[PDB]
Amino acid sequence: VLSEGEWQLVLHVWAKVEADVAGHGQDILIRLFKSHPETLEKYDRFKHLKTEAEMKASEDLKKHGVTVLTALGAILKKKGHHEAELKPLAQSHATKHKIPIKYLEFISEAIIHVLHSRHPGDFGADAQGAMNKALELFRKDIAAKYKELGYQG
Ligand code: HEM
Repeated sequence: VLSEGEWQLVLHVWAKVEADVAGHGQDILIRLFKSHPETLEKYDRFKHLKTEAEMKASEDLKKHGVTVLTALGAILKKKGHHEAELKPLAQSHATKHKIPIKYLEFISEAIIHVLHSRHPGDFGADAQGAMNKALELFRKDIAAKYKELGYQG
């Protein structure tokens, strides 16, 4: 469970993300693909992208990044009270896209990397720790929902 102070640190940096959702989304997905190429090879929609420049130029990838961060932001704003938001996400990701928890760890890493790269003055040790807890809670709760659906991700 996160303290109220921890949630406030999470939402403080998230407001910075929201100043340019598309840009952050692109950077996060590109970082994910670079750091864990196996993730991209799983996304049929995007696996044709060969270079970083191609990734940045893709309107489709940019739109997707906004979809991803919008869903995550909606979850974070509930400060743990996120069952109604998390359930549909677990449903598609367990049964349609088949995304193991390890891949959610990878994207969590990319999120933290990009937030630190862009907002170091608002993303120091304590804020990083809080965001890490928030993403940990997200992954824990989604794993439980995965199992309820019969997926051992
Ligand atoms: C922060 C974690 C994530 C969030 C919030 C998120 C969110 C979303 C949302 C909102 C959608 C569109 C609706 C849906 O199908 O559920 C989506 C689609 C999808 N996600 Fe995720 N996702 C996350 C992580 C991942 C990871 C790590 C992968 C792959 C390694 C992945 C693979 C996919 C795929 C393949 C689609 C379908 C894309 C398409 O063809 O349109 N997701 N995701």
